[PDB]
Amino acid sequence: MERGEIWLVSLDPTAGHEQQGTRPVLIVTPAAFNRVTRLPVVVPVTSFARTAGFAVSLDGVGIRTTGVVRCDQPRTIDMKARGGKRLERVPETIMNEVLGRLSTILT
Amino acid sequence: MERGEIWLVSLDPTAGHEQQGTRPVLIVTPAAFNRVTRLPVVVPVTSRTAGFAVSLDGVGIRTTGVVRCDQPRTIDMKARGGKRLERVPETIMNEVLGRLSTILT
Repeated sequence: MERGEIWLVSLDPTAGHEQQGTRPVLIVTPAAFNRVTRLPVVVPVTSFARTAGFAVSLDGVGIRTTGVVRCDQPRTIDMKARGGKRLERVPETIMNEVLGRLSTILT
Repeated sequence: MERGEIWLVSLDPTAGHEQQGTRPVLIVTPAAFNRVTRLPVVVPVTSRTAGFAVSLDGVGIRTTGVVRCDQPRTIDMKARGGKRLERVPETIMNEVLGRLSTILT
């Protein structure tokens, strides 16, 4: 599993304001990391918006998944245990914008 | 809720190899972010620094073990009933950010 892939996966159960539901998530970590840990770091996709703050729009880039990437909510998940399913990849431009947002808070 | 604080909190329920239990976690995101979102990003503490694991030892921290810088998670600290324990020295926080940052390389 590569950085930049969108996977459909259940994030439940959750507490409080935590992002809920089965939804697309974007893989942040690279293949080697994902292979060794079996615990990729992902950010969730939620619902035609413009990029603003931690929310990066997926509109107009040629992919099937719609909405925005919530770069403020990274989570380490056991994709295999949760039964995630690979959907597609995002263009490197989107991935780099996401990495840029995460860089402001995880470094 | 500041970057560098260790809080004791229930992480459950989680799946598979994800960390579980009620354990110490280290807050990675800054106070303003934590206030606005109510959803700090934390890395868990589990029982020498090696790879993504940063040792808490030798620097006056009461919490023992290693910080798993490879396992960030966004949690609602308040909803889970987290309790603030202590704050790590900046040297430790800088080592943690150093390792954590590499997930973005």
